Amino acid sequence: RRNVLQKRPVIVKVLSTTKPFEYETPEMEKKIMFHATVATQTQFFHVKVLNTSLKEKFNGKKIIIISDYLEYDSLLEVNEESTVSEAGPNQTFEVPNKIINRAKETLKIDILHKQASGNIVYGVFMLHKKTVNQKTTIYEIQDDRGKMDVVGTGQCHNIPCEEGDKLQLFCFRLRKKNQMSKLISEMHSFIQIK
Ligand SMILES: [Br-]
Ligand SMILES: [K+]
Ligand SMILES: [K+]
Ligand SMILES: [K+]
Ligand SMILES: [K+]
Ligand SMILES: [K+]
Ligand SMILES: [K+]
Repeated sequence: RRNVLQKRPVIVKVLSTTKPFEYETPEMEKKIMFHATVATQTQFFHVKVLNTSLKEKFNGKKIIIISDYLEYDSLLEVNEESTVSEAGPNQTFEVPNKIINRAKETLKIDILHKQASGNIVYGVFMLHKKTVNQKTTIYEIQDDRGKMDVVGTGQCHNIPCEEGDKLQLFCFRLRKKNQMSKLISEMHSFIQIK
């Protein structure tokens, strides 16, 4: 149910948030969002927060209840139609450290080269080389097992960084270049220099 608001509340610890950033809609309009990573006692979720008025609810000082969110791309979208509120005195919990650690893992690039087209990728990767073009930036990212291209457009075009900088990627689309994988920026994608 791609476009159906999920009523089933999800009750989560906020593990991390990004700064707010500007993103370009398909029609080239500018909107504001931030990314979040949240966890239950048994799983973690990446969360697109398109309603930046919620930033303080995601400050990670409190367990929160999210309802009327969208579910797709294995992630949660919290938008202007969503509700977020602090969990009650009886609804609080701690997240097992195994989940917190799993949430922050990055796949090796040889694994990404064998991954199916259409998957979503979040991860921290070292920059080998950057080429800025008219509307695209090719960020060549590398680990000890491989190298792959990151195609940045819109808010992901022409981000300042140097060889050896760690790029934190949010919500990239894996696509195939003749059996090699590439990571393609989409409307809600983000690059943070780490
Ligand atoms: Br609240
Ligand atoms: K800022
Ligand atoms: K920005
Ligand atoms: K985050
Ligand atoms: K507990
Ligand atoms: K552990
Ligand atoms: K898109």
